[PDB]
Amino acid sequence: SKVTTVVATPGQGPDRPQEVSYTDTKVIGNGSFGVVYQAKLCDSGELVAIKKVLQDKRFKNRELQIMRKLDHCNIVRLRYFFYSSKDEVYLNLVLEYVPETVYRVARHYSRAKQTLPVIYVKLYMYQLFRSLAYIHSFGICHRDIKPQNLLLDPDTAVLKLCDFGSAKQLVRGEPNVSYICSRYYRAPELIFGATDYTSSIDVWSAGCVLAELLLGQPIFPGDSGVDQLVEIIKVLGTPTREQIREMNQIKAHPWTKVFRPRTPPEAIALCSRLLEYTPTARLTPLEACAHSFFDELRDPNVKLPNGRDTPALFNFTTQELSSNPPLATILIPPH
Ligand SMILES: CC[C@@]1(c2ccccc2)C2=C(CC(C)(C)CC2=O)Nc2n[nH]cc21
Repeated sequence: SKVTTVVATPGQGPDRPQEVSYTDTKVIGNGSFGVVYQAKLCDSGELVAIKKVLQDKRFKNRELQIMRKLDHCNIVRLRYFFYSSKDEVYLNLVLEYVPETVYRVARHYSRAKQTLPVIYVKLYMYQLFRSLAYIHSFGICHRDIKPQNLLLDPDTAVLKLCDFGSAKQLVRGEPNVSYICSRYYRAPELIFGATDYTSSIDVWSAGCVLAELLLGQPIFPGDSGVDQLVEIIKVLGTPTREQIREMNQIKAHPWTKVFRPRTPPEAIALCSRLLEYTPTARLTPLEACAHSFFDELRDPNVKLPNGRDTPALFNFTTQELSSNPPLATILIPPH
C-alpha cells in the first residue's frame, strides 16, 4: 500500500540508525500527547505501535529517555524511534504491539457476570509487580498503573507493562505533580495534594488492580478527584491524624466482607498490605512478588489452563533483586 521509509535509531544501546520501512498505518487513540498509530514492519510483517509527539528541538523527551534505559520481558520494547516534520518537528516512538490488554480480557469475564480465575490473577499480578520492581530499581515511577496499560497475550499469559507517558524518575529533592494516575487507581496521598510521593503510589495502583480483578469492577469508582477519597473511606475507614501526616468520620468495613464469598485469604491479605494509607507500610513490588498468594506459581507442576507451560517467572536479574537480594531464596525455588 502506502510504504513510508524512515531512518530510525534503535531503542536498545549504541546510537546507530538504520533504514526501516512499514506500511499499514491506521490511526488508533488520541490525547494531549499526540496520536498513536498501528503499522506493519516490511522487514518481518510484525505489527508496531507508533506514538507521534510534538518535540521542542531544544528540550529532551522524558518518555524516550526512560524507555531507552529499559530491557525487561514484562515491559514494552521501544524498537525504534525517529524524527519527522511548518518548521515543526515530531518524535515518533515505534513500540512493540500486543493486541489484548488485561482490561479487555477482564471485561470479557465481567460481561458474562463471570470470574477471572485465580490462576490468571496470580499470573498477571505477579508479572506486574515484577515490572515495577525493575522500573523502581532505577527510581522510575510509572504513575499510571491500570489495566488498560497492561498488554497481555492470553495464549502465552505474558503481561507487559506499557505507556510510559506519565513515568518520571523521582528524586529526594524535587516536588512532583499530585494530579496524576487515572482517577480510580490514584493513591490517597495524591488526593491530599502531596508533592513528595514516592514509588509507593504504583503499589497502591497495583492494589487497586488486584481488587478489581477479584471483584469484576473497580473497587473505588469516584466522580471527581475529591469523591475518590470518599470512596476509599467507604472501605478503608477514615484515616487517623497520624496516617494523614504520613501522606501530607467513618468505621473500616472489613476486607473479607469486601469481596465475593469464595475468595482466597492469601489474596485478601495481600490486598490489605497494598491498600494501606501510610505509603511506607505498603509492600514493595519484590515483597509482593514473594507474597504467599503467588505460591501456586512456584509449584513445579503449575500449568496454564490451555495446557502450556507458564511464562518465565524466575529469570531475575541482579538489577531486579537490587532492593532486597535475600528474597532470591523465596522468589527462585529449587528449579
Ligand atoms: C497501538 C497502541 C496500543 C496501546 C497503547 C497504549 C495503551 C494500550 C494499548 C494498542 C494495543 C491494542 C489495543 C489495546 C486494542 C489498543 C491500543 O491502544 N496494543 C498495543 N501494543 N502496543 C501499543 C498498543
